[PDB]
Amino acid sequence: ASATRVIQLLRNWASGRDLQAKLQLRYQEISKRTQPPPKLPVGPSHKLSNNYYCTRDGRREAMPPSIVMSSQEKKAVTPAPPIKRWELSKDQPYL
Amino acid sequence: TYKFVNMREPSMDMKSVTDRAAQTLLWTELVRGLGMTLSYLFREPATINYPFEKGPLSPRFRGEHALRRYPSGEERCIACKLCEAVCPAQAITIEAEPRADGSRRTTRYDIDMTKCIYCGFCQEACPVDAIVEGPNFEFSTETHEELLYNKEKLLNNGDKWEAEIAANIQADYLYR
Amino acid sequence: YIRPGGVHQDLPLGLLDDIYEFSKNFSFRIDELEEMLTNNRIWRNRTVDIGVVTAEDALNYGFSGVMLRGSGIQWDLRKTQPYDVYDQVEFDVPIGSRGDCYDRYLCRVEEMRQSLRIISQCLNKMPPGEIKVDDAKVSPPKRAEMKTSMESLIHHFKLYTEGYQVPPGATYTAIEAPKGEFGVYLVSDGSSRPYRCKIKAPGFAHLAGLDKMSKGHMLADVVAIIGTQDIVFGEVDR
Amino acid sequence: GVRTSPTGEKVTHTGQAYDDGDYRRVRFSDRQKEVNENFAIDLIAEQPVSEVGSRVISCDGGGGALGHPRVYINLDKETKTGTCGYCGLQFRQPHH
Amino acid sequence: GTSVKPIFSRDMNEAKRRVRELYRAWYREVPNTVHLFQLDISVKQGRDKVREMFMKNAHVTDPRVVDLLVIKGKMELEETINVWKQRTHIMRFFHETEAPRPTDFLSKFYVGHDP
Amino acid sequence: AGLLKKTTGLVGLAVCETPHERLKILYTKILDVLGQIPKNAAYRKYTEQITNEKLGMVKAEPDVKKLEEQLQGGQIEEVILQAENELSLARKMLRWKPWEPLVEEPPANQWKWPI
Amino acid sequence: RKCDPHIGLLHRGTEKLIEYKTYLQALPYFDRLDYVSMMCNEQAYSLAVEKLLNIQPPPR
Amino acid sequence: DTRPTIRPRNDVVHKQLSAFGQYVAEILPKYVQQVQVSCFNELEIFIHPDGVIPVLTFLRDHTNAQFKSLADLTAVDVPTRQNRFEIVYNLLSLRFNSQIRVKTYTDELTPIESSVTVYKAANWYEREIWDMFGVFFANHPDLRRILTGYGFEGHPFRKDFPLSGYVELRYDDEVKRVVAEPVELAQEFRKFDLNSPWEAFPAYRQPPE
Amino acid sequence: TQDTQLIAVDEKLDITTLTGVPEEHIKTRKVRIFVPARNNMQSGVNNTKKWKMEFDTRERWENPLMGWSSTADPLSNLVLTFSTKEDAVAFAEKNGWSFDVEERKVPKPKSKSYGANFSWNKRTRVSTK
Amino acid sequence: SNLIEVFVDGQSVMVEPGTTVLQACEKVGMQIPRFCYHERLSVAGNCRMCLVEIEKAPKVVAACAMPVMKGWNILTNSEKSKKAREGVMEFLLANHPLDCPICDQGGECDLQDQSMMFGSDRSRFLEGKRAVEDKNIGPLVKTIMTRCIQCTRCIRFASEIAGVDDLGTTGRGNDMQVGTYIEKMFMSELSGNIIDICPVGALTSKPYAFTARPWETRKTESIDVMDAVGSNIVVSTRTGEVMRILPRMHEDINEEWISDKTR
Ligand code: SF4
Ligand code: SF4
Ligand code: SF4
Ligand code: SF4
Ligand code: FES
Ligand SMILES: [K+]
Ligand SMILES: [Zn+2]
Repeated sequence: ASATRVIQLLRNWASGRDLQAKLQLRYQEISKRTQPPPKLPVGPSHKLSNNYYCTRDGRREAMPPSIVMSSQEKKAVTPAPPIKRWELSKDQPYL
Repeated sequence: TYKFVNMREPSMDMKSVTDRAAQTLLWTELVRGLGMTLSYLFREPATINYPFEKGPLSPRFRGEHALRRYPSGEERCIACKLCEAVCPAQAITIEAEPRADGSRRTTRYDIDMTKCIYCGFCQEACPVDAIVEGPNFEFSTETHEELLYNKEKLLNNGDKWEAEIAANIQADYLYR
Repeated sequence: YIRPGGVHQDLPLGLLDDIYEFSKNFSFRIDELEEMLTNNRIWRNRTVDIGVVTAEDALNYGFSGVMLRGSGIQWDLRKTQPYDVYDQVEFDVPIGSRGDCYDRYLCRVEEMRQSLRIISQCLNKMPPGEIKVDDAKVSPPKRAEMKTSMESLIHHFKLYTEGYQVPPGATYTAIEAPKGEFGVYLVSDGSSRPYRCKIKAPGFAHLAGLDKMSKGHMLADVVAIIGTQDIVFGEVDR
Repeated sequence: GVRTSPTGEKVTHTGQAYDDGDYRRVRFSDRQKEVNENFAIDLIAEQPVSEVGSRVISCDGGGGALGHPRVYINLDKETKTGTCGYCGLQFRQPHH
Repeated sequence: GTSVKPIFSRDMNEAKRRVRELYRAWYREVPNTVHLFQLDISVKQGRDKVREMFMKNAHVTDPRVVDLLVIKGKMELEETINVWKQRTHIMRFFHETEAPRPTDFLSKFYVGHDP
Repeated sequence: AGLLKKTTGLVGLAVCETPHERLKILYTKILDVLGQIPKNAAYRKYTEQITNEKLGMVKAEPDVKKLEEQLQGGQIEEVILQAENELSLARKMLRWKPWEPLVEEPPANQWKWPI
Repeated sequence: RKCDPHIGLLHRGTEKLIEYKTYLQALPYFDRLDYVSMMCNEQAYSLAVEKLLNIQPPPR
Repeated sequence: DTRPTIRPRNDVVHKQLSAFGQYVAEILPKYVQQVQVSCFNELEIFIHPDGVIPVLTFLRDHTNAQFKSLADLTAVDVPTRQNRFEIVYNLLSLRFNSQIRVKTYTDELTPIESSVTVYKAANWYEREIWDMFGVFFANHPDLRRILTGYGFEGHPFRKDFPLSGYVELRYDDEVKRVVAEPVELAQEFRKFDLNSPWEAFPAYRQPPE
Repeated sequence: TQDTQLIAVDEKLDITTLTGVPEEHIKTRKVRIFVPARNNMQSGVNNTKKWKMEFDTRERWENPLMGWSSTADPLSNLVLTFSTKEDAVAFAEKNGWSFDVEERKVPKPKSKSYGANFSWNKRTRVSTK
Repeated sequence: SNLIEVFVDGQSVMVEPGTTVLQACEKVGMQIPRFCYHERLSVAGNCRMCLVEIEKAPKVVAACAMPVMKGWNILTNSEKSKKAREGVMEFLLANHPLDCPICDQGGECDLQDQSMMFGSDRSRFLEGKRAVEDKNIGPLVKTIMTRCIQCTRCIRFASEIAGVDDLGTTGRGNDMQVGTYIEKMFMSELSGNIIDICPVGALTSKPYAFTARPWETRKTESIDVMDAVGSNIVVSTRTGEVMRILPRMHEDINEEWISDKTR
């Protein structure tokens, strides 16, 4: 941090990069280990009115698989439209 | 959005080929490798001294288990058997009995410490916060029998590790 | 930590700041990796054209993750079929030509950077809300609710004796695992236990092609092949 | 409060103590018997019997959320004294 | 119903013929495994050992089930020649460590209440 | 069209300098193999519907890029590969013969979940 | 010339014991599946189970 | 949709993939017995255990399908069925970013044509099934034990097989080698009868037999 | 229609050689086949609808240590779930396990009348609600 | 013949004259949620969980006491019936003491199972609860009367089957204590079955009290031997020992009840 200026300009030159800008280990940049007490939020069903679980029951909304054809001019349809080609990322195309 | 990782071509002008010939004939990218680790050599190490200081942990840490008790000293366990049902490796084996006073708590509580997986389901399963995992992790042994815990050993740890358990659960009961 | 219906515990206060601290310094470390590794002739020479699979052989072999992207296939589960919240995020998929292991090495490294932007947007755009679903039948209620309201106690009791009962079905859901495409084919009996859950281990398909990507090369390169085949015994051996 | 068994060991709160003829006592020899010195059976009695003037009392167990699920125990059986089934604390109305 | 799909073999004659060829192959392979595995058994006891597990399953009629059986024997012979199995795997077949069990009704009675 | 593509972007399949007439010759052959398929089969009822049109855009547009943006089959260096296996697929079902009705309904209630 | 790998040297009956543990108890297996990455496996198992449950997680 | 707990449905994919459902039915009526689309927007193509190679080759090379990149093949071992094993293929379409599932039925003595010709990815998935389930795959270059131990006897994921199996191993000094003995557990695997005796979700109720 | 050497074989299906059961668990392991009777605690019925493949009990001995009930029979926690009883037996002899079947105890009809509780000279006059 | 035709949410079902809805929808494989009706015990219709609404009927009908007639297509999964089941349950749930970890019915409780299927996910009860003095009617059954749901299943089982009147429901209002007023003891030779009849942990076996939990018992079937009847019993064992003797179902010999001696 500790390390004097002479060691610093050696490590900056040998690496060629300014390592003192950010270190691979933390001296004082962290959250204080103990934290002030929190207050957790609430959700979409912590109400007392019109929250009947019957009209929210995702388990009961699942119907059985829908029949299509049973062993017991029409167009040609693809399972999904062909995937459009992606573009060369505008950030940096090559590398 | 896709980004190429190798499509660059080397220019064939005299400057670039001079760079390439200079790169290989007298090694430079390899010397750059030397320079990088040399800077790493003249850098502080990140190696702590055990057991003089150890890596940081969190109040949610799950380690060696320990039953607890009420401020009265009365045990918290009520032998509701929730922990055994959820225990994914079936390391919990408990037997209840109508205790003579009438509180009717558990007779047996054996944690198979070498079968447990420290998943933390046991503590969240308990409705009275009876079974918790203490922040201890240096409880190794030389015997298999030592690892197989029991009600007495669990109670002893709760009597031993009590400052941490009370404080950690005090820093966490709002979270969970 | 990740459970059906969300994350069981909340984010501790100040956790995301340390994520920001590490992420800010993480990129600097990855350049140090590249500086030592990218242009090193010995590494490159030991990893260029050593082990190579073509587009159709790789894709027919059930390859995924880095290898399809390394071979040049424009496929990635996060972009093509964005699951969870991956639709609302910006990144790129580091694919490359040739298909040898050096580009696969380059594919992983650029994934590091293209990952780092995702966390940068994630902790910049962390929304406020509950950590788990508001459905007590699948999500155990809060501890305070358990010790106060009975239906919390009953639901937690039943959630921790047998748990929720998954309706019958059979879905193979796969995600862009860090090493490949990890999937689970889970059939549900209609009770509180899975009838059968088959794991699509990405390395299992990857190691199946070990013959194809180790054909002709010298013996010393096989360990490199598994190095770029990225086989962890945990999932290939199931 | 724990007594010593005739063999030389102690007795757990459950009432466990190996007989002399039992061969399993060898596990304890050259070692010691782990028994919690405090016993929950006698550690519930020194709590003073609470005197609360109400028909029904909810016993949270101390610490509010850091306790046990509240139980609205009843105080009308004069001969008996009400007790929380989780804590064991003995709640009684004074003289009713 | 009744009509079935033969595994590899339809008739019992050529089903037992493949058993015979497996029967031929293993008797040619009994001594070499003992030699290469640095084993502690003789060629003889292996031969009737091979014989006798041809016999524990000699009372089955279905051509399909025996045809899965013969490839299973093939499924063991190639592991032995390719030294894939270790010593501990083929002396497991030569059951040695396990204690002999009671055979007569009285010996079963004396040891325990296990029918 | 324009300058020839140095690399299609995928290893293995390589750029072919004659993309138009080559995609043409595949897409007349699949018409040819579509000649001897009975009309009652649904294979013909969809193949002639699709292959006639993606024959058409080949002759309609003589540029590589402009027909690519309507093919939606990536570059044409892989759709000729794609046409190849389609030409392969046409021949495969010639001897598969799937136009007949299925063999039999499943044994009892073989399907259906839960049990 | 031959590259047939001998595997199973780690094999555990993961799917078999998954068949006997409940879904909540089934979760820790995936954390243990890939011994290089832990948490991203939970994403796969969780995403499957919620899909069958017809339940979506909150945006948080 | 004011309800944020339910999984949001996706109708367009449902009908579109269902539209692809009868497509694969009409051109291949010889093979498909049943086409199913679930509430989770996935198709299951129920096929007879006779034309595995063609119907997979059909999905692999069709210009309107190109359903390839075999994900995995696995059985279910449904015991109360006259064909216990149910070999199930999974394919991941690249061009149309969709998933397909083709499932057969198969008894323990009815081989499956080796799908390695269609998907030579499947060279390893079936080897696991060969030993771990027991159903043998016909005309296949090599079907060895790839998951269980050497010389192991049985079929572990068969529903009749116990968790602990039949053998247990230890090191025995007189033989100076590891030996296998009949399995005897230190702790018995405590089973848990836990299914609710009350009626579950009424949607999938089995009709009165 | 399915010409793959479709040839009649009428011997009873016996896969006993390949399932993996040892020579003693194939014969000595007598297996019961009943429907789980409804648990009298619960009025719910949704467990009596299937069949099982429950086995008989073997020795449950207390281990020398803390009290594990160590067991040596592998076929203990392997109850099956079956739709009917003919497939149940069909499972029984393919692996060669002796069966012991039991007919489902379908409840007898439950003809009840609320008005019957309030009568004139009928004993069913109920004085408790 | 004289049988009349009705439907149950679609499918047509043939029913006896005088058929109640409970014994109408069970023909197709439905159990209407109930808490006060037993098959071989007289109708109560008090728990109000059997409630189901049909179309063209403005008001929900008590299913266990509803004589069905022609053209009654019971809308079992109708939302109003679903609302009725939810509200009625949470009304039972309100004054129930939070004793699930300390009640033996945990894991085999009718209240718990129903509240997981036809139940809400959180409570709207913000007031104080109700408590009842515990009784003691024999050192063979434990009576935690605070957990009672006032289903009156106990008083009917005693008066009609046991042939005794040591059980009753005293009070007026919410209180409605069920017990004996004057202290007594259940002397019935068939008193043990009242443990099986109670849907909640109000009545529980004293010898078994806190010895095992339901989800670990490996039930097995055998018969009584104390009596020559050979009453069919379910023997609940755990880790190599017998916990409880439960009565099996055999109808014409022992129905679902066993003697106190064999329990
Ligand atoms: S942490 Fe250990 S003791 Fe607790 S539930 Fe998990 S496996 Fe069981
Ligand atoms: S530790 Fe907790 S969960 Fe386990 S039995 Fe005791 S009270 Fe119940
Ligand atoms: S009777 Fe049921 S709801 Fe009441 S405490 Fe007991 S288990 Fe819980
Ligand atoms: S004590 Fe039991 S049987 Fe009697 S009314 Fe209460 S809940 Fe019903
Ligand atoms: S059963 Fe209909 S009200 Fe109790
Ligand atoms: K009861
Ligand atoms: Zn209390």
